[PDB]
Amino acid sequence: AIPTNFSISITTEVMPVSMAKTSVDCNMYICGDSTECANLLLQYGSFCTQLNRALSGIAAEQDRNTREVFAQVKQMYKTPTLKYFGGFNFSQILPDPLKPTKRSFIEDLLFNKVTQYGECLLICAQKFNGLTVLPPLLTDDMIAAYTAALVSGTATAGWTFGAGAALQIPFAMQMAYRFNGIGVTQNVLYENQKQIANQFNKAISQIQESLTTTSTALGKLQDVVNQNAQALNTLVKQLSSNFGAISSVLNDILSRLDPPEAEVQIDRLITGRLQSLQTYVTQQLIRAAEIRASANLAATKMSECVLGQSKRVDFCGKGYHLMSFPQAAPHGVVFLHVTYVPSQERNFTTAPAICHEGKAYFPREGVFVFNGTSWFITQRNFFSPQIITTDNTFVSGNCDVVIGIINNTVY
Amino acid sequence: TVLPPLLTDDMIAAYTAALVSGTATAGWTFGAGAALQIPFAMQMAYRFNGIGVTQNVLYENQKQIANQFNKAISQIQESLTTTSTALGKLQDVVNQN
Amino acid sequence: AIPTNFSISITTEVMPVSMAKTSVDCNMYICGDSTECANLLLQYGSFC
Amino acid sequence: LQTYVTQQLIRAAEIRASANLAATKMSECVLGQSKRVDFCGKGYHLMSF
Amino acid sequence: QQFGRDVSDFTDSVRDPKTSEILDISPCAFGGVSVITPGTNASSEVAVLYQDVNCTDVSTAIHADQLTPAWRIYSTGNNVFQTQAGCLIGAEHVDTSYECDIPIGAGICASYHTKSIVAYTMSLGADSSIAYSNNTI
Ligand SMILES: *[C@@H]1O[C@H](CO)[C@@H](O[C@@H]2O[C@H](CO)[C@@H](O[C@@H]3O[C@H](CO)[C@@H](O)[C@H](O[C@H]4O[C@H](CO)[C@@H](O)[C@H](O)[C@@H]4O)[C@@H]3O)[C@H](O)[C@H]2NC(C)=O)[C@H](O)[C@H]1NC(C)=O
Ligand SMILES: *[C@@H]1O[C@H](CO)[C@@H](O[C@@H]2O[C@H](CO)[C@@H](O[C@@H]3O[C@H](CO)[C@@H](O)[C@H](O[C@H]4O[C@H](CO)[C@@H](O)[C@H](O)[C@@H]4O)[C@@H]3O)[C@H](O)[C@H]2NC(C)=O)[C@H](O)[C@H]1NC(C)=O
Ligand SMILES: *[C@@H]1O[C@H](CO)[C@@H](O[C@@H]2O[C@H](CO)[C@@H](O[C@@H]3O[C@H](CO)[C@@H](O)[C@H](O[C@H]4O[C@H](CO)[C@@H](O)[C@H](O)[C@@H]4O)[C@@H]3O)[C@H](O)[C@H]2NC(C)=O)[C@H](O)[C@H]1NC(C)=O
Ligand SMILES: *[C@@H]1O[C@H](CO)[C@@H](O[C@@H]2O[C@H](CO)[C@@H](O[C@@H]3O[C@H](CO)[C@@H](O)[C@H](O)[C@@H]3O)[C@H](O)[C@H]2NC(C)=O)[C@H](O)[C@H]1NC(C)=O
Ligand SMILES: *[C@@H]1O[C@H](CO)[C@@H](O[C@@H]2O[C@H](CO)[C@@H](O)[C@H](O)[C@H]2NC(C)=O)[C@H](O)[C@H]1NC(C)=O
Ligand SMILES: *[C@@H]1O[C@H](CO)[C@@H](O[C@@H]2O[C@H](CO)[C@@H](O)[C@H](O)[C@H]2NC(C)=O)[C@H](O)[C@H]1NC(C)=O
Ligand SMILES: *[C@@H]1O[C@H](CO)[C@@H](O[C@@H]2O[C@H](CO)[C@@H](O)[C@H](O)[C@H]2NC(C)=O)[C@H](O)[C@H]1NC(C)=O
Ligand SMILES: *[C@@H]1O[C@H](CO)[C@@H](O[C@@H]2O[C@H](CO)[C@@H](O)[C@H](O)[C@H]2NC(C)=O)[C@H](O)[C@H]1NC(C)=O
Ligand SMILES: *[C@@H]1O[C@H](CO)[C@@H](O[C@@H]2O[C@H](CO)[C@@H](O)[C@H](O)[C@H]2NC(C)=O)[C@H](O)[C@H]1NC(C)=O
Ligand SMILES: *[C@@H]1O[C@H](CO)[C@@H](O)[C@H](O)[C@H]1NC(C)=O
Ligand SMILES: *[C@@H]1O[C@H](CO)[C@@H](O)[C@H](O)[C@H]1NC(C)=O
Ligand SMILES: *[C@@H]1O[C@H](CO)[C@@H](O)[C@H](O)[C@H]1NC(C)=O
Repeated sequence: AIPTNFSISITTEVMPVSMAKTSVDCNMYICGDSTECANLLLQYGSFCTQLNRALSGIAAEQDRNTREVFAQVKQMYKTPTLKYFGGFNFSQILPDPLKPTKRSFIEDLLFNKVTQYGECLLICAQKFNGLTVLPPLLTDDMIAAYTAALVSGTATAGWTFGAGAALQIPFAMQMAYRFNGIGVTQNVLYENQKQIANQFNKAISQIQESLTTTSTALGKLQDVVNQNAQALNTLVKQLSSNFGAISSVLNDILSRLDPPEAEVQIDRLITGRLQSLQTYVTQQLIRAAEIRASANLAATKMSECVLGQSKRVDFCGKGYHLMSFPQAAPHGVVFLHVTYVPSQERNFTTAPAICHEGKAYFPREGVFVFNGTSWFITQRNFFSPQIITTDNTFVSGNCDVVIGIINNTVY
Repeated sequence: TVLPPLLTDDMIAAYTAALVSGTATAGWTFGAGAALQIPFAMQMAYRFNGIGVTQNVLYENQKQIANQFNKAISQIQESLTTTSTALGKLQDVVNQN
Repeated sequence: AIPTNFSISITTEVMPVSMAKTSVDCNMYICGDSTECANLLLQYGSFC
Repeated sequence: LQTYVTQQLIRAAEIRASANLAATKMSECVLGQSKRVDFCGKGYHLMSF
Repeated sequence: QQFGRDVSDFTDSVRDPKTSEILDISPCAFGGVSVITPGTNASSEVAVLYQDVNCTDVSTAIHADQLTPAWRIYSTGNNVFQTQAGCLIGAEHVDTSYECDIPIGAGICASYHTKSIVAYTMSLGADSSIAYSNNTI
């Protein structure tokens, strides 16, 4: 069975690259800045510093993850004036020049579907517990500049983008070069650029419908949010636990008890709350490494996919990968993969070799295919009945040594 | 309590048996696009060609190739029957739990 | 040096994809059916 | 109880590591043909089961 | 209603017991401190960085002498730069744009230029251009 026709469609791929980096002051968490707190707390020696170093090391990774993933392009390119190349319409993927948002329309659809603790917005505020969330090194605007200078680069320079300096080429030129890489002749490209453009522009509007009408494609981004929510909420909720004292309030234990026992119960209050943080440090230390595993996916799915050609199956989506376009998102990367999908199959009949002039005639590539009227060489990706010559076949040995041949002629 | 998994033992090998039954007839297009019918030596001649030996070598030698891995399949059945330490990494998953 | 003959062979590998999934009744593990345990369990909060 | 849950979250991160490498070899080396050296058996890969 | 609590369980607002004014109760202030340095082999001045705090309440309590820690030899130097991460004290905000040397937060990034410690806005990369036509390789 060999397919005839084909239909390019585009598959979305979603993965997280960073998590919300935090920090904790211990004194404003452990007690609430009381003197009776700080008295007993210094007989443990240094324990806040070990918690300061771990939450810093988590906080360094989140920038380092997003830096490696995005900043692989060292030449920021001006987004081209024409955004309509060869009949293909990149206008919803490049940043649109009208609005001062410097985002695509599609990236705007990505923020609107996934969008306590002290944080400053430059309106600053601060909470009683010592919890705080710090802002990253790389703002949201700079990421969208890297995405824009990456889509603009391969809308112009093609596969040459990552070989060094990005080298200018026509768009339909390199689109044919990616058709060689999937084992399809580029006649299919050049002779069909109208309806390939009709399909390519159709699919991007179809994904646009999807991200507006339905949801849950970016649940892998919300999941990063929901684990920051629960770990910070559960850390709060163990303030009101007593750990065996008369109260969760340090001042009630202070007031109504003698220093023979008020010392003892707030000493329980301390080590009860040191282990609540030491819990919180560890579970933040684990899933930092689960994000760092998903970070080096997105680092390799941007080099080996967007800057080159994918050869591995279902890597960069189902079907024959052609090219792929990154988009940003809050704490994540949303990919768009341009895929080649064959269709319209026909039942034909094969022969491994043909017997002619008493000799053994092998196909040089592909197979000899007999449709019921004539023999010809064509490939399995696509039907194209190339007439058997002396050139597209080759000779080794004589007839009737390999098994199951067809007696035939070679021009 | 140890909970029972969602995919039982029967449905696991039902995927695997359907998977090998696919690629005995469908070829490398079984993963790329749809499963497409192809005779089996045609798949082998292709996969010879993809590793840098032209398909001269299959067609001239369709029985030496048939004899060799039909031997080598049964040697695994000898080595799985008799000896050990070839499935240790599956048992150490069971031990560490 | 150029090889002239060849030999095909099957080699095996094995990978775990799963492990045993468990669950723990926190109530019955710590207390073990004493209600006076369970009264002092509640002041430790929703740790279970 | 808290210690046991921590030493399960590590090992479930070990399984999640290698189950991604099992879903990759099954995608590439079974449903396709690999060209990656000393990956999916040794020698020149033909197909796999 | 006596007084108010937040979405969490701390008290954040109170009705005044004599005149019924609805005050807000905020924390007093705190935060972390970074020290930014080019190294002992280059300099011995540094710019400290008071994280996540309004620069109004920073600069006052240093003049009004209410920080713990307290420094023996230390001056504001009239260089306090309000940024997203905090209140940078000691580095001159240049309005230039270089590659990032030492990270701070939200595109602000310290460095050591001709010499003193300078802070600025991070550059992403060189703005190149690729001319485009349909017939040229
Ligand atoms: C490339 O693809 C893009 C896809 O975004 C496409 O550009 C878009 O085209 C639509 C219509 O073709 C534009 O929508 C218009 O926007 C203007 C902005 O002011 C509106 O005023 C218009 O609304 C009026 O007309 C509608 C017609 O029915 C009415 O329904 C409506 O109520 C108003 O009367 C109109 O909708 C859209 O702005 C552009 N987007 C961009 C970024 O240009 C473009 O056509 C494609 N190009 C090619 C060459 O194929
Ligand atoms: C650090 O703390 C200082 C105070 O110590 C704080 O300064 C204050 O900020 C607020 C805003 O957060 C200012 O309020 C507004 O400022 C503008 C700018 O002049 C005024 O025009 C405003 O007056 C109009 O706007 C109001 C609401 O929009 C109307 O209700 C009103 O009737 C007016 O029409 C308004 O005053 C405030 O002025 C300053 N005060 C001082 C002394 O600076 C600063 O914002 C804090 N910084 C950080 C980073 O948190
Ligand atoms: C490349 O390697 C392959 C395998 O290593 C090799 O194929 C082998 O060829 C030889 C000769 O054609 C085969 O050996 C014969 O096998 C038959 C079948 O069992 C036996 O009957 C033969 O026995 C005769 O010879 C013996 C030794 O002299 C006598 O003791 C006996 O009584 C018989 O007279 C003989 O063993 C061998 O089986 C194959 N191997 C396979 C797997 O088929 C091939 O020849 C090599 N290439 C080159 C160019 O040599
Ligand atoms: C190969 O596949 C493509 C698409 O998969 C085929 O193109 C489509 O062909 C159909 C007819 O089979 C066209 O439908 C017609 O459309 C016009 C205008 O919309 C309408 O007036 C007709 O009534 C009918 O609906 C369709 O437009 C066309 N698509 C495009 C983008 O051109 C193509 O025909 C296939 N090749 C062969 C040889 O059949
Ligand atoms: C089988 O393929 C051959 C070509 O390989 C087809 O033969 C051609 O038929 C068209 C129209 O019928 C003619 O214009 C050409 O001159 C023929 N060329 C040759 C070389 O024969 C044949 O039609 C195909 N059969 C079927 C059923 O599609
Ligand atoms: C407590 O006493 C003060 C003054 O003694 C009260 O303040 C007066 O409040 C009324 C309305 O509540 C105003 O009309 C008067 O103008 C206020 N007095 C002055 C001198 O300005 C206050 O209301 C009293 N508290 C309560 C709860 O009633
Ligand atoms: C501090 O930096 C200075 C450079 O200004 C270093 O001094 C020079 O070091 C190089 C090799 O490291 C030698 O070739 C020169 O002869 C050195 N010059 C002098 C005057 O010593 C110095 O070693 C550095 N010190 C540290 C501790 O980093
Ligand atoms: C080759 O084409 C490139 C297309 O950009 C030309 O590059 C620019 O040319 C302008 C003036 O012609 C210069 O100001 C720019 O600095 C060039 N940019 C780059 C990246 O080179 C280039 O001039 C052409 N070269 C020749 C020999 O025709
Ligand atoms: C490709 O772009 C070139 C511009 O460099 C177009 O070539 C010009 O076409 C106009 C009319 O279409 C002529 O008057 C000019 O003399 C052409 N100049 C050159 C340098 O070729 C060309 O039309 C574009 N290709 C297509 C298919 O429109
Ligand atoms: C044609 O191919 C389809 C799909 O493989 C198959 O179902 C059908 O039976 C085939 N027809 C013939 C005549 O072989
Ligand atoms: C194909 O199989 C049929 C039986 O199904 C057999 O008669 C025929 O000889 C076979 N042909 C080849 C080339 O193996
Ligand atoms: C092909 O036909 C010729 C007669 O024209 C015959 O001599 C030859 O043996 C045939 N070959 C095969 C493989 O049947």
